[PDB]
Amino acid sequence: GHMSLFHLIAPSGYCIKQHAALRGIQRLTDAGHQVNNVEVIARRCERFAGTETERLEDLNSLARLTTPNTIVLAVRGGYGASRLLADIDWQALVARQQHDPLLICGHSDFTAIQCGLLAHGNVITFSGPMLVANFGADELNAFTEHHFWLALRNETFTIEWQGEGPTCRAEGTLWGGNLAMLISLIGTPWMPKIENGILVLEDINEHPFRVERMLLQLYHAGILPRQKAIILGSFSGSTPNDYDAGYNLESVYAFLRSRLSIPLITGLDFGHEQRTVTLPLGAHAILNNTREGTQLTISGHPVLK
Amino acid sequence: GHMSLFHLIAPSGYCIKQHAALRGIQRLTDAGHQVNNVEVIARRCERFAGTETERLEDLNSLARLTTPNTIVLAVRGGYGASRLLADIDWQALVARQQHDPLLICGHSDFTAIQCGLLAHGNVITFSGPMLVANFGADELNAFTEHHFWLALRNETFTIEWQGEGPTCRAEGTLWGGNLAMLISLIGTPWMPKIENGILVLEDINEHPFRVERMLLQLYHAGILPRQKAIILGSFSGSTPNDYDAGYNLESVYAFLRSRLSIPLITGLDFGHEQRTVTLPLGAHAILNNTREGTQLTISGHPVLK
Ligand SMILES: [Mg+2]
Ligand SMILES: [Mg+2]
Repeated sequence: GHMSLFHLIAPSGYCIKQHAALRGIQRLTDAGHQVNNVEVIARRCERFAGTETERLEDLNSLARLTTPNTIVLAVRGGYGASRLLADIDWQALVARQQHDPLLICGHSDFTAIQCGLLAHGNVITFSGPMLVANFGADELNAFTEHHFWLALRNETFTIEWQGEGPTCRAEGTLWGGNLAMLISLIGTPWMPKIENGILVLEDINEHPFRVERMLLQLYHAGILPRQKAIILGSFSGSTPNDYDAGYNLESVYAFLRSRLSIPLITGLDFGHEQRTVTLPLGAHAILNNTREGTQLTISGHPVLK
Repeated sequence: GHMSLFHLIAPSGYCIKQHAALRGIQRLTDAGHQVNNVEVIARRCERFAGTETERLEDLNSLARLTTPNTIVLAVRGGYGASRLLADIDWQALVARQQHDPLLICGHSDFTAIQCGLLAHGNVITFSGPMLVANFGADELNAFTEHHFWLALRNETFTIEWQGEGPTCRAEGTLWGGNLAMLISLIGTPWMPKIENGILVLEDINEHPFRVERMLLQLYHAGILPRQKAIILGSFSGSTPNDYDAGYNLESVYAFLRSRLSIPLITGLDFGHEQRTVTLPLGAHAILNNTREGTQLTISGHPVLK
């Protein structure tokens, strides 16, 4: 059916949840997949998944990786990608992806690498599950599993959900990912300058006020109002404390909405929850929000042949 | 001696520590100071110190505030200044500060307003103590008290400390403040574009990896290497967790140092600890680090006559 090759990379934090990574590896292999580069799991340097040299070579070595239909799977997030950005051989990776592209998938910290690929070569990659959090969870979430294989196997596919926002249609380049990581790139060479897009954002363990602060920066930098639509994903561990006294994500949505002339849709399952979709960053998307529900139709990404 | 007028403003979070604000007011008044605009203490709207309208007018009303030698004192930080930035009458405030300037002092969230004043009119303001955290603490810290009145009363003054870094001399415009707030302005109209400066940074309850992430953005955006020197202040609530496995502020300093050709000095008491200096943002500074210690000589700011 869809037995595949996965190739691990670990540009970010040390894998503390050794149990969960080996559980993810075993689950993939029990399903008939094969996993290369399993040695990245053991690697450690302080809080990083190996030395600057080793994490860097995980990425730069992808230019020589030639097996057909290889899924490159980030192990986990944390911190560490930001240290690598200046030393990544962006041209060589962009060149590699022009023919028989690797199918590169991860989320969180990995956003920054995905962003730099976009900035340098419009190279499409997948914001979606990673080895430890998703494949290595106690149960593999079926929604996430479905949506991963849905994107990677179908040249055109549709996601749907009961989103909140105006009834609207919008079309443009799908981009975004982890909000904090996108913010961390403003002003740098790896910030994608995508206008007229569909920008999708999520985050984890950011209090609402921080989420607002970040969205407002994207607003004030002129990024939000240049898009066709904004979609908000999951904002995990973002419940009010006492001091908030009614201030919550709803307030954040209201505050940004009062400044935007373009639609903002919320409620997509995307980011760090056990339910996440897989979004090909740099692909084409058509957003349609009606009274019956929301759809996002995506095309242009590379798929398993 | 130096009995003065203070005028409160509250652009940020609701004052939950009512006890501490009234304690700060009482301490100032027991010393012979007078405090106006004491009604801002009661104000509340969700997590903010009043409605958008009310917090905004705290700032815009400063243009009509004409008493000689008025110290405008921010009550507290939190979140809220970012919501105001687009609606502040920057020109009117810049114009006000051209003659008989208000002496405006605060830290934390207030950084963003201080930044916008710099960006629009090179208007000097003071990164230093606020009503609740500093004047309203159980004891008024003598180091902080001394350094506050030191800056406000002396046209030229010198701070000294046992800083760590290369032996060096550097000269240029003093700028910076709260690191997270400075980051939140990158790409926006309120980011100061100060080259050849002395950039001083601090923060609170940011883990080291976040501190690094922010410093690296300032590095990758081209801001750090355009300065003459970088000074790091207090980084409060920034001790490692278990996962860090040796990763700490020292690592952060090392990592940035390996990328910078300009000196980076650490160890200044500046920011959120009970000991903080008061730095006039936009003033002229001469940094001198020798084997005996570090000095920073500052001039050009407005003072009490
Ligand atoms: Mg709107
Ligand atoms: Mg250096």
